[PDB]
Amino acid sequence: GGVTLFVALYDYEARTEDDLSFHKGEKFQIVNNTEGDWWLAHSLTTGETGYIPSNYVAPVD
Amino acid sequence: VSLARRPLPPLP
Repeated sequence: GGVTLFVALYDYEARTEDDLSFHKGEKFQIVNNTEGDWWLAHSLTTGETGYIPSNYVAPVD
Repeated sequence: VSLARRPLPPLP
């Protein structure tokens, strides 16, 4: 039951406002992951929604 | 490519 959250493994500085900038340890709920290897995510730190690179996050066990 | 399908950044 419930959801799986994801955590940033590394800092990332976005180059476009479509993408989130984030810091190691930030957590996200994934809004959509069905379109490719960048995923639409909702940061629990900033409340923002934007694309994140899937190789920079891992599921929180 | 759509936003989801752009190349990924290299790992640090």
